[PDB]
Amino acid sequence: PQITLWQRPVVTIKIGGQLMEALIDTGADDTVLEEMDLPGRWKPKIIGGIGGFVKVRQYDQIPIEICGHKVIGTVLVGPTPTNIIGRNLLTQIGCTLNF
Amino acid sequence: PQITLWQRPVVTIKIGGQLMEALIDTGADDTVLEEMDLPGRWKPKIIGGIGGFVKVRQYDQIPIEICGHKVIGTVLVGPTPTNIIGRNLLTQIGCTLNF
Ligand SMILES: C[C@H]1CC[C@@H](O)[C@H]1NC(=O)[C@H](Cc1ccccc1)C[C@H](O)CN1CCN(C(=O)c2cnc(N3CCN(C)CC3)c(Cl)n2)C[C@H]1C(=O)NC(C)(C)C
Repeated sequence: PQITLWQRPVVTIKIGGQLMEALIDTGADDTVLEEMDLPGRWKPKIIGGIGGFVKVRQYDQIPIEICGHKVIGTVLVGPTPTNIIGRNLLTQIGCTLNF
Repeated sequence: PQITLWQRPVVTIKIGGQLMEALIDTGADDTVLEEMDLPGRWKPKIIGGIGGFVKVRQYDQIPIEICGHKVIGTVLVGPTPTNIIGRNLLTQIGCTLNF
């Protein structure tokens, strides 16, 4: 689908048997979701953003369905204001920027 | 053009008569740039990133040339690790996401 930027590009993702909305973020190198427990085990990781660093739980090889497309990748869990879908998963669904 | 997300989506912007590299960020509602003074007058503003809140200088009605296209909008200046073009100016160049 073609999504415009007049609004925040928010899609629906399925991860862990539950549906939740996430923002499409071309500026994020990784996918950081809001603090929760995913089926698997993590490692500690520190990510840098605008105005600080945050400590997040890194869950590897997690299966996530982004808008129909089944995808697998690393997802970080932490105190983020919004669920973010970064480049690592966006490349897997074939997402491009056009102008 | 059609830009893929394997690499970071960085383009060239001319702002204030000088050209510099920036990152296309669909998650950033606003456009934030690394500290410098632009030909205009600013007012204070506090925006929040994933790490926390930060203080920036809000400059209104500044003209930018995102690779050919000439646009007009609000640019923020602050301690950001990289120059980012948010949705406020991306809509003006006709930027969309497609997968
Ligand atoms: C994601 C990390 C993974 C690894 C790195 O890639 C990494 N990078 C990033 O974080 C990049 C920047 C970067 C680039 C290169 C290197 C380091 C950093 C920014 C990110 O794309 C977007 N980020 C998403 C979450 N988010 C919100 O949803 C949000 C929205 N609105 C809020 N509110 C609430 C209602 N209020 C009325 C108003 C303020 C609040 Cl608090 N928060 C803030 C937003 C952001 O930064 N937006 C701007 C306008 C402030 C700039």
